[PDB]
Amino acid sequence: QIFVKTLTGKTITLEVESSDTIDNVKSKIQDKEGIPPDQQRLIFAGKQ
Amino acid sequence: NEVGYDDIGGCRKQMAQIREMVELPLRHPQLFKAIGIKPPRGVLMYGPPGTGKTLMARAVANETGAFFFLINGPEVMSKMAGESESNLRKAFEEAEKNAPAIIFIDEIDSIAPKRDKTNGEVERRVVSQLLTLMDGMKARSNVVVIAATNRPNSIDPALRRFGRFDREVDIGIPDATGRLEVLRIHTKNMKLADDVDLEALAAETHGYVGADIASLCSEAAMQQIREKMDLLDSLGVTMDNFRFALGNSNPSALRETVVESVNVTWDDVGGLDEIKEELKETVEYPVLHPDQYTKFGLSPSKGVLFYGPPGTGKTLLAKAVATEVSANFISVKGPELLSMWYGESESNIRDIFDKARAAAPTVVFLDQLDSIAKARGGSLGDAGGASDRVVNQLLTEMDGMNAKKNVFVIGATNRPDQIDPAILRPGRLDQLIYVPLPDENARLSILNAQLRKTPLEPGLELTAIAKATQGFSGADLLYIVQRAAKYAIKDSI
Amino acid sequence: NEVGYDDIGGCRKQMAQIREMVELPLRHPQLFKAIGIKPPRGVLMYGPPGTGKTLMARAVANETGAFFFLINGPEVMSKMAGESESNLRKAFEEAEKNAPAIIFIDEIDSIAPKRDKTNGEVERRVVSQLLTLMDGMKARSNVVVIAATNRPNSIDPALRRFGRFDREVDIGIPDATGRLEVLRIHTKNMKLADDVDLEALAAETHGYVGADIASLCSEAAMQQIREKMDLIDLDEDEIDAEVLDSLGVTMDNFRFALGNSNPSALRETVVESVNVTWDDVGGLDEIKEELKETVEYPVLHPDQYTKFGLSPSKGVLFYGPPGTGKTLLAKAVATEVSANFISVKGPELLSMWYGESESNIRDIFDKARAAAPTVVFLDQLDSIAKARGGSLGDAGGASDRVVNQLLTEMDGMNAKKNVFVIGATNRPDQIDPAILRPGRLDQLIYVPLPDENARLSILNAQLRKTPLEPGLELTAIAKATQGFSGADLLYIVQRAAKYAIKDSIVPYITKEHFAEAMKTAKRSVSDAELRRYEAYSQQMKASRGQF
Ligand SMILES: Nc1ncnc2c1ncn2[C@@H]1O[C@H](COP(=O)(O)OP(=O)(O)OP(=O)(O)O)[C@@H](O)[C@H]1O
Ligand SMILES: Nc1ncnc2c1ncn2[C@@H]1O[C@H](COP(=O)(O)OP(=O)(O)OP(=O)(O)O)[C@@H](O)[C@H]1O
Ligand SMILES: Nc1ncnc2c1ncn2[C@@H]1O[C@H](COP(=O)(O)OP(=O)(O)OP(=O)(O)O)[C@@H](O)[C@H]1O
Repeated sequence: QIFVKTLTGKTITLEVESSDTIDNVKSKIQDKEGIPPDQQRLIFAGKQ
Repeated sequence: NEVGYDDIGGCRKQMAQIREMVELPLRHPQLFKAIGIKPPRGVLMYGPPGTGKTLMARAVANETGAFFFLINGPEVMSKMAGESESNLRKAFEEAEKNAPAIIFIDEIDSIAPKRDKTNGEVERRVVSQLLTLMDGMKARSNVVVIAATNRPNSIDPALRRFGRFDREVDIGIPDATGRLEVLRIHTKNMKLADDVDLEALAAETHGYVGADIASLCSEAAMQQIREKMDLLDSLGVTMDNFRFALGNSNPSALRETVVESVNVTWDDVGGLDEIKEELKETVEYPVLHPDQYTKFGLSPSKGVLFYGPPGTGKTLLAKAVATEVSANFISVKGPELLSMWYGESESNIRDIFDKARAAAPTVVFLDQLDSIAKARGGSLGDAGGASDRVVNQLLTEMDGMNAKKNVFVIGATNRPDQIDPAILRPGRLDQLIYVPLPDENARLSILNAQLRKTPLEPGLELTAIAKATQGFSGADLLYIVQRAAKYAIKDSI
Repeated sequence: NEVGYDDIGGCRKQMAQIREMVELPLRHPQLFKAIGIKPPRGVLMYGPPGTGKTLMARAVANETGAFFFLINGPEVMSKMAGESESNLRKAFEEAEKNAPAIIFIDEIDSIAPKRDKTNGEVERRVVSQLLTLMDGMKARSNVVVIAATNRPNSIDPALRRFGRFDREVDIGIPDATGRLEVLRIHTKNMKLADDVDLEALAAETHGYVGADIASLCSEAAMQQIREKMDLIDLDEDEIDAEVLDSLGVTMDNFRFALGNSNPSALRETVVESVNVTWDDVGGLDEIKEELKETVEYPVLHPDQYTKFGLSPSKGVLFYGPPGTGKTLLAKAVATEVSANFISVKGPELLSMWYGESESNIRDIFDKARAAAPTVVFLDQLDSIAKARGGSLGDAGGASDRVVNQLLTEMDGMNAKKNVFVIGATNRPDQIDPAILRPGRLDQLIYVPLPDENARLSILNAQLRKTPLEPGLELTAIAKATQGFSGADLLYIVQRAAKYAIKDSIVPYITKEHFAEAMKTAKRSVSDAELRRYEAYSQQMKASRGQF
């Protein structure tokens, strides 16, 4: 004719937010992004 | 802009303990290599808040010549991507490059909790970085680490090792001469009048701390400028401003551990002409003659169980015994029970048991015995492990405590058979003193005791009221005298 | 600075066990080829803190001349999960090419705690990386890994398997000759005085570890500084450098250092023995030679006692009149066989929080195997019946939390592990029949009324802790009580000694303190309870079953 009562407790979280390895950024630089319409980029030649 | 060196009073005993500890080996690399003993590289300061933890560390490090690397508790660990360890590694590396140095870690309890209250993963990463880097100072780099905390039980127990933190310095509450000394160094720049008496203020303020004494002088000056304001000529703080500050304010006992010494003198409980000789051998004779137990070899009985009739028995039969000591009384009571369902059941008592021998003299009163160990210690017990953690620390802290320092416990209840019989184990409760019912020769002096501050006409007979009281205890004597004061003010109405 | 054999002390018998266990795979691998079985790779040291287990690992590495590498505990957890596994892999690769080598790791409890109480993510990260690297390596490079902790069952139980960590080594506290050797190493540079005795300080600190002795002499040397504080102050920056040669730490500074210090590693009971003889209690000689026939005969002749098919006499009991010397005999039962012994009691050790109520009996089972021999003893068996429970009717049992771990492993251990349970109750009518069975308590040792005519010899060995009067009065002090044993005889002593605090600001002990003490001559143990069990002492053979 009796009872059992017990509560609980929690811990939410911690974070660091660590990212961006160096090998991904070196591949991130050597690319293209697009050029409007007529914004050619050119070639050039010389030094015969 | 910093504080001096002699701006701390009352803590002179702990000052001389710490002046030889952290100041003398810092300025003197000799007399330790010649003696062949390496100096300690860690100290720990703890005690009640508002006692001078953060003040004494800045005072002892300024006027000695040092580097004084300051580091705060909650300011670390608030970083991102795990750079609190690099802020700790650069802290100890830059200190030893320009030795002598002092690394004062303030609020270390907010950095290192116990391993059962761990939170996340960055809390484990900074307590193991501190334990590794503390061991790296064995090269005698003249670096002293000072750590200040508030709760020594909530800290991680792996910090007190041989080399990390060997010495601990406890800062207690000041006495009547100690609280008077802080009042001299707090009214230095204040314009005072002549009606003030600092000896009477220190004698009235018993349960005051090193921070409450700063509130007594600053509130009386704020009260005085609220009077003097009309169309800065004379602002001497008067006695009535300090008397008003005693009334509207309060000491640090905001339902915390109680700091008071409310005791009554003799002939305040009626009779006792054959019972007063039975109580003088338990709180006076271990204090007046301690050598009688050390010469023989007996353990002094620091505990006396009290039980009696209704009316009296709880406080006025126990607080009238310790008139000669008048120390701080830290008591457990009704609301001090299992309020938190996890941990804070006997951990609120662990700082009562361990501090009774560290902050001696300290008298601990125990009451409400039918609300702590009634069903748990019986034959039926507790089945499930829900709240069976109450009858264990009350018994295992008995054999672990010896009579090295001045400890004293008093158990009082209305039902002596409702408590567990292991509380009445031999060796701890060998002296059983029973307070009886006051007879006819004692009930007449009860009516002369609780009628103390009254304009009582001595022409009447108080014996004739007490002669009609046979089964009426001191509560019914209080009941028959409260109605005599109800119609007395009604005569003035 | 490097350490050798002389820089440690106290554990010289314990060090020799670790000596032959690690020097045979390092120096002479030809025994592996001859006997054809794999030598161990992982040892584990444990014990109380401050016993110099890290100093012993540096001593065994430099003297053998192997490639020593140290991996500390909290320095691994100070990093994240990524770089800690890379640092653990680099340590094992350099020791393989430098064979023979010793990879000593420290503080395995911080890396490997008990995992089932906190089912987490990082609790199986660094230990699973270690387990596939420890069991996974195989190159016959005969390298030894040494572990160190403070508790053997605090670590994860999967590490204590075959091939990974098999040999457990306990590091106990040093003896009186052992603690003397610790201070002699630390006082090589301490300029002590001539009055300081070497052997006197060993008997002073009974349960101090080597870390406590090293902090004791430094505090006593610091008191020598504060004693000479008024001679030369600190304002002069070492100007008077000619009086510092007269700095001798004389022996009462060590007496002051003992007065302020406290034992740190004595939060438990004794780990070695207790020493109180059967002559310290008066009489009871009719059971002295009787107990010599049941507990010291099989341990001296293990072949003739077991080749006849007789079971080992593992359990005895003490019963009779309640509280009549059996509580006094709680400590005087270990010195006969002089083995290891730890007393257990209901409100003492098994009434703690949940999870630790069975780990205390686990330590006496590690003492049956790793620290053999052992002696188990439980007193006041009628108070434990409230926790065990009483069987009612014809269908009952003792549904208790602690009796399941007790009764199963107390019969599985053989006679070579030297298990010895001792019982002592106050009334045999308050014994639970579910615990009693034929095979556990078949040895009857009846304790009679403790010799009230000869009880003057009991109190003669009780008043030897205080200088007393030479003209004693021992005419009828204990012969008129007949129910007051040596436990309750202290109350008569407390009657004749509580008056020292009174009549003070002189005689201390008079003859009237014992002559007038016979006014409270009462009897708590009446003769009505003794005569029920005096006939039971000759008829318990017909009632040695259920009740
Ligand atoms: N001798 C003294 N003891 C205690 N307090 C003092 C003393 N002298 C001055 N004080 C007052 O107390 C304050 C210093 O208290 P402190 O900063 O040490 O608080 P604490 O609770 O002791 O430690 P923490 O700052 O970590 O809480 C000062 O502002 C000062 O006015
Ligand atoms: N010498 C005395 N004898 C009897 N009663 C007294 C005496 N002096 C004061 N009293 C009155 O009797 C009361 C004392 O009662 P008390 O507080 O002891 O209650 P109690 O029920 O006895 O305590 P507990 O709750 O521990 O049983 C006080 O309120 C006081 O006014
Ligand atoms: N032979 C010895 N036996 C025991 N103690 C010694 C011995 N030689 C020196 N000591 C002292 O004991 C201490 C050794 O303790 P140690 O540094 O090993 O702590 P520990 O807790 O065992 O290490 P860990 O943190 O790895 O567990 C030293 O400070 C030293 O003064």
